[PDB]
Amino acid sequence: SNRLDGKVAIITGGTLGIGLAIATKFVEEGAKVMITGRHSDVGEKAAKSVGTPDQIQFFQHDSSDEDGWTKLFDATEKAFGPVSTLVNNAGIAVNKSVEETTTAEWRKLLAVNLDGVFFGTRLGIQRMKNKGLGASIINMSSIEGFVGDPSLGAYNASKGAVRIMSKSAALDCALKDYDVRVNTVHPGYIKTPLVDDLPGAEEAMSQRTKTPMGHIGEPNDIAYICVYLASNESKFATGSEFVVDGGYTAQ
Amino acid sequence: SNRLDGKVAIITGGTLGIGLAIATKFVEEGAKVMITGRHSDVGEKAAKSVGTPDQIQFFQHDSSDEDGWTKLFDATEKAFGPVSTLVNNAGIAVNKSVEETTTAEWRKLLAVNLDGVFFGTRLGIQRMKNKGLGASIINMSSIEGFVGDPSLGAYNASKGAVRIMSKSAALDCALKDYDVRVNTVHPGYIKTPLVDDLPGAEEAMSQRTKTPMGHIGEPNDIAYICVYLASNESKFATGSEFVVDGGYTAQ
Amino acid sequence: SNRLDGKVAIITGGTLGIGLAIATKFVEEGAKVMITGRHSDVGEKAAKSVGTPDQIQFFQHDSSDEDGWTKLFDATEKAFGPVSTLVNNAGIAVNKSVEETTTAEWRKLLAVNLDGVFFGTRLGIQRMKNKGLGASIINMSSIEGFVGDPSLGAYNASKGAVRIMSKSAALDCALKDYDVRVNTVHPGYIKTPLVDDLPGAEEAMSQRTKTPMGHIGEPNDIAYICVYLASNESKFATGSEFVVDGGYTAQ
Amino acid sequence: SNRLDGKVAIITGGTLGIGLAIATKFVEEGAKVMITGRHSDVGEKAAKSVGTPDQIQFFQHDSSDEDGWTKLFDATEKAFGPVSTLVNNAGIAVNKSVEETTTAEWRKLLAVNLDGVFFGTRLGIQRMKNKGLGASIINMSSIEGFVGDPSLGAYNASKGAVRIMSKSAALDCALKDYDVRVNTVHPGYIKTPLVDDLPGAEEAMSQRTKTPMGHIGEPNDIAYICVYLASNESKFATGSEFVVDGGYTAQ
Ligand SMILES: NC(=O)c1ccc[n+]([C@@H]2O[C@H](COP(=O)([O-])OP(=O)(O)OC[C@H]3O[C@@H](n4cnc5c(N)ncnc54)[C@H](OP(=O)(O)O)[C@@H]3O)[C@@H](O)[C@H]2O)c1
Ligand SMILES: NC(=O)c1ccc[n+]([C@@H]2O[C@H](COP(=O)([O-])OP(=O)(O)OC[C@H]3O[C@@H](n4cnc5c(N)ncnc54)[C@H](OP(=O)(O)O)[C@@H]3O)[C@@H](O)[C@H]2O)c1
Ligand SMILES: NC(=O)c1ccc[n+]([C@@H]2O[C@H](COP(=O)([O-])OP(=O)(O)OC[C@H]3O[C@@H](n4cnc5c(N)ncnc54)[C@H](OP(=O)(O)O)[C@@H]3O)[C@@H](O)[C@H]2O)c1
Ligand SMILES: NC(=O)c1ccc[n+]([C@@H]2O[C@H](COP(=O)([O-])OP(=O)(O)OC[C@H]3O[C@@H](n4cnc5c(N)ncnc54)[C@H](OP(=O)(O)O)[C@@H]3O)[C@@H](O)[C@H]2O)c1
Ligand SMILES: CC(=O)c1ccccc1
Ligand SMILES: CC(=O)c1ccccc1
Ligand SMILES: CC(=O)c1ccccc1
Ligand SMILES: CC(=O)c1ccccc1
Ligand SMILES: [Mg+2]
Ligand SMILES: [Mg+2]
Repeated sequence: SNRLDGKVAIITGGTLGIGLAIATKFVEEGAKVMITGRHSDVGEKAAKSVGTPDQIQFFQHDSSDEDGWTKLFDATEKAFGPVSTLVNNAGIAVNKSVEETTTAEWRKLLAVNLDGVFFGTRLGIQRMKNKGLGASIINMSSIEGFVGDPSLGAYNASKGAVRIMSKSAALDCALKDYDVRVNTVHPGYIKTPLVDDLPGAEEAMSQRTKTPMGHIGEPNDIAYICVYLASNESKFATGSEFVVDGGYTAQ
Repeated sequence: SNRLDGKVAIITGGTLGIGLAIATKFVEEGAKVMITGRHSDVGEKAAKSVGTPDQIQFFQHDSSDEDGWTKLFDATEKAFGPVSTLVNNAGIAVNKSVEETTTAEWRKLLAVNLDGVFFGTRLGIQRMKNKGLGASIINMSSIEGFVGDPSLGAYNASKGAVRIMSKSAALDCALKDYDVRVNTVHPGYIKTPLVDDLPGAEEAMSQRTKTPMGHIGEPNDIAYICVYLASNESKFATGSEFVVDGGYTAQ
Repeated sequence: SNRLDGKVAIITGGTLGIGLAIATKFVEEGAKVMITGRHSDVGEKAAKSVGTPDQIQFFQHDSSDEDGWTKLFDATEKAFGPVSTLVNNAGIAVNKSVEETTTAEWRKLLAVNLDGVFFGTRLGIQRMKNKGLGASIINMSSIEGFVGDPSLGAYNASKGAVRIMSKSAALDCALKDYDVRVNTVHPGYIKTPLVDDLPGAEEAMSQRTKTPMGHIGEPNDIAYICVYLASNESKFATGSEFVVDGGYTAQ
Repeated sequence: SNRLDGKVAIITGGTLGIGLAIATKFVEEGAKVMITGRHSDVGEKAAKSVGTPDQIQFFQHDSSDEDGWTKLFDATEKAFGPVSTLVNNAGIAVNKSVEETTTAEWRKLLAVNLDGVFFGTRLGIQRMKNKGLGASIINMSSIEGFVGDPSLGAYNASKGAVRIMSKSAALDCALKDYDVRVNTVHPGYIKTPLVDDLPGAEEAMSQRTKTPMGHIGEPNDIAYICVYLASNESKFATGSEFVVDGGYTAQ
């Protein structure tokens, strides 16, 4: 209760799964939220499922769309006032090794997972700095930003990039007294409707050689660390990686 | 409010500084707390300053005292019921390089910072496992568990040890379905009365080449990440390192 | 002497600085080498300065040029036989924070430092696998793949990407018994003619708060770790990061 | 050939396995070597198997024996002249979780793996500094200094300690211009006669979920990285971790 009072958050890919849970908990803690997603059908439903338009709205946007980022920030401020909090959560995966990744696949994934995060972080710093907002940028950077996976080559590239680019941004903001923190969150495997739609995926993810807890997480596991990072409770945390993975990376 | 309802926590070195702030926020969130420290004068005052004996008590103990750990767990359970949460926060520092560390200094520091954490973690697992408590062991492992400092040789050894020993414990608990999580917290420099008593220390800690934010933290910065880790909000986090350092390790 | 007997290496950006030193030591250890660079004037001079055409040749290529990679591998094999070793060393830097990076700057840097490394790694795996060559791909991934720098935002992104993408590739090659290893090398600051051309740069790099050794490295420092990684001496090393930085990242 | 000309090395636990291979390659590269071990029977045989007494000798010593360290350095200097190189390789393992580790087991393992490395590093700095030797201390710090293992609790503690204590020492030596480098080497699983004596161990170590290469290493894999680190080739490497693990930590 009240942990995000006054905050105004953008959550990319906020209409499903992890992003939707982050949105839900943000609203519960007093934030106003603009969620984005590619599909209006899904997105309007999602916003209404969380709260009323005075609490949460949807904005249709592909995070790779540089011009759309400007429109997104403007729409959010029009609805809720100046943005304090950005969660760069939108992302896609290609299930290919580096060897077998086509250049089109490479470019498509990087456009969302790397360029999109860059566009959001860059614009967020510019729009959120020097306003006394306790501003916070939270970049979703995966266990695949720490360890490789033989069949996630491009995804690994994107997540390693987000991990270290976020430190750069954190440092510049800190050094310049911008009142903007930047941190990364690194989920392990999380149960969502999309995982449920892939037969055997959860079971394979839950083997002890993968996730030592013997089961996978759930979207609220990621929501709660994001509440901490968005809140003023984490005012001394910047440039750091927050891993919530069931032990995946500990072995 | 209510984030630690029902929890029963031991916080070593809980009478001062970081430990005291962790205790204060734990009580505010509904936990019952036993704080430890070496000095009864300080410790009884500290407990009363936070709350009444039904909320928080003091137990005099040096964390290097193996036999005392058993007495501490027994006293805490007698007061509050079964322990769910342990914060291994007690620690000391020697301001010597490896080269200049005497063997007595080495042994003294390791007894508190390494043996003490081992004793607490080992006993905590045994006493807290398999009780449906949502048990959590939080080990204080420092930015000096990630980077070296030329004048903190023994301290660095102890903090690196705690960092990786905690992963071992996390994994065993996960694999055995013990319902015990183990994580480490890594503060950067934090302002306390002890720092205030060392002329020039805060200023040197606050130079941008040390802490990019240009100032040091405060005890509640560490309290809030500990609330998260003690709570069931972090039920999928185990074997991980949580850094709150003002950017120190990001550069 | 003889540590790279029989090896055939491509070194991108091999006409200057670090790349040139890697080429020089590779030839001294018995490898045949194709160096690349953008400028024929510089590149032909460089090759001849190291050895004769039976030892080392130049191929003009921008590592962002996907089609040129195919031509480079074909030219190298025509000259020297099947390629065993690839050093993805070509890279550029933009001296901008994330906030101040233009999209053109972002795309330009990623094209060389990320796409180029992807193109080389992908093609290298395909061309070098399953030939009994003891093949090795060495990706230059910087101290800026571990820590952020407030004025190297895009560079940090690229180096973090290379760091983790290389692990993916390493794992797939290992799991598939391809006889290809992939590792990253992370130089700290190294003295080159280009550094000498920036007044004050070496001095600033040599301050103890930057490089604890109080001076910067020299190109052969990076050459020697690359000899190790190219050689069969390192046949059990894959997916790892090799840092040669004067202590930069240790504090 | 000649890569360690003039060097004088102490290798603890040099009579078997990894240590013996390091000794063998050191002698081949021109170093004079004193190997240590607990058992004279084994140690004298081992030294003679590598070379003549003008190249390599044995000194009986338990690395936990603080007073014996002084005698070891004196004996080595008497035989070969001033010591330039120390490899802290002696170590033991206890196959217990943190939960199940007895205090006696804890103390025994730490005495060898942590105190012994401290004693050697401390004395090495004192004896090797400021002599123009290109001195190098190489501390064996394991993949178990990066990741936990549920049944290696005390071992993990010791290896994490060595990892970060070595950075402290590296930094102090660098900052004080001591001409001493300190680095850590982190083997994955390596085939030795002792591994061969444990039925099924190699096979379990070689499963892809453990070592992605599908086989384990051999002692010379660790010898060759130690040659690099002992040599002047690595004069800009200090405070760093060198992992040779078949991909174990990359996933
Ligand atoms: N859940 C897991 O099993 C798991 C495990 C490891 C890492 N992760 C990472 O964690 C992040 C969040 O996961 P999730 O569960 O929310 O994802 P999800 O349930 O798998 O659904 C995919 C998400 O990606 C977003 N997205 C993809 N392309 C987009 C685009 N062009 N523009 C805007 N949004 C786009 C979608 O946003 P919209 O629905 O709003 O259109 C959607 O929410 C992901 O980026 C993923 O890489 C997830
Ligand atoms: N605050 C900082 O500037 C800073 C920076 C980096 C890391 N840290 C680490 O964070 C941890 C918490 O810091 P802090 O601010 O609470 O410490 P502090 O204000 O500096 O005071 C020292 C603390 O160490 C505890 N302690 C030392 N020996 C003990 C023993 N034998 N038995 C029980 N307790 C013992 C004391 O416990 P009692 O008072 O209860 O007797 C006391 O709370 C420390 O372990 C420290 O290593 C602190
Ligand atoms: N030296 C340092 O101070 C330092 C410090 C940290 C990291 N690094 C990294 O280490 C790597 C090697 O450094 P260095 O000293 O060799 O570089 P350098 O002396 O600074 O010269 C720049 C190099 O980048 C290469 N390059 C840039 N764009 C290229 C392109 N489009 N196609 C082919 N080559 C291109 C050039 O190759 P050609 O000359 O052949 O055209 C040239 O060798 C660099 O990638 C750099 O990011 C260097
Ligand atoms: N080989 C592996 O499967 C493996 C895997 C991961 C990590 N490691 C680590 O790598 C290091 C080297 O392995 P290794 O193969 O040489 O060991 P090993 O073949 O398993 O034999 C044990 C070694 O430990 C040394 N040792 C134990 N206690 C000692 C003491 N009190 N004083 C002096 N030496 C002592 C012995 O030295 P002496 O024989 O001279 O008496 C012996 O060489 C070890 O410390 C180990 O922790 C090994
Ligand atoms: C971990 C991850 O990003 C992923 C993506 C698609 C399918 C399975 C896993
Ligand atoms: C960082 C730390 O532990 C310390 C301890 C004593 C004095 C100054 C710093
Ligand atoms: C470290 C690095 O890449 C760099 C590049 C250009 C100028 C100064 C440093
Ligand atoms: C990895 C390691 O140290 C070990 C020790 C004893 C038995 C098996 C493994
Ligand atoms: Mg792993
Ligand atoms: Mg640093």
